Amino acid sequence: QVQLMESGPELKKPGETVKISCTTSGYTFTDYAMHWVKQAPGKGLEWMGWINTATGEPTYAYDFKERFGFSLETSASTAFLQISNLKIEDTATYFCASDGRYWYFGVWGAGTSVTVSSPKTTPPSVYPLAPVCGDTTGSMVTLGCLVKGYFPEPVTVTWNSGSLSSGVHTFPAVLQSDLYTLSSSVTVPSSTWPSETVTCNVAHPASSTKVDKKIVPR
Amino acid sequence: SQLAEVRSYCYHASVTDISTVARCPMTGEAHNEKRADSSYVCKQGFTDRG
Repeated sequence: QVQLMESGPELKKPGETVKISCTTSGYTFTDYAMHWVKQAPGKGLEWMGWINTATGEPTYAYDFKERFGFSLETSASTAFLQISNLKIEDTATYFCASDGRYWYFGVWGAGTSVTVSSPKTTPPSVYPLAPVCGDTTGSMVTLGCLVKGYFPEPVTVTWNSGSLSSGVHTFPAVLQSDLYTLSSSVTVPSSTWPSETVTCNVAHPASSTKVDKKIVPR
Repeated sequence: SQLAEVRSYCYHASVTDISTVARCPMTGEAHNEKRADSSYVCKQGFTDRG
């Protein structure tokens, strides 16, 4: 079976170098070129180029030239994407492909998310959020959990060990000083709080911090 | 009295901004982006490769 796996999420800093690996299976490696496609932070897919594999020849898209590279290893069927002088604007997801030439490809790579930032590994600030009188609308009391300033991704935010997923919305996090801030809100009826325990469980194995915070009434 | 300008001749020249785009064998023609401007003097060629 043809399945293209890549190096996983990579943590980088501006000014360094990286070689992004693409490991291929199900076919002879030198027989298919590797189409490299960058996904811009705005979710634009920007095509990096294809490497003639035989012959080991990279073909760059002009915008990607001279700070990027395509290198290969034939025996283990691993294609490599080399990047020099890392830049924060390069934070993105990268992809490889098994070449069907002028019709592109039938199989997409697993993807590689490069993160170029200059933070310190940090545990999140996990705050139980007490709803006020105006926060109780329509028989339900909405509760929330602020996850503030954690690096790196991901964080597992559950509620009462994940026992209640009903009204749980775990929102994405964006960059603040290269730190991530997200919030998660559980929606339970007003009869369940503060009658029943509601505790947001934030598991951040990257910083090795599992935080448990219960919301208390005011 | 009056003399029209027929043409001119540049006898003395100097080389500026040497640029050579290398490519692999069997790729046929090599194309440098400098062939757009007429100020750049471009020429084909080859490099024996190992």
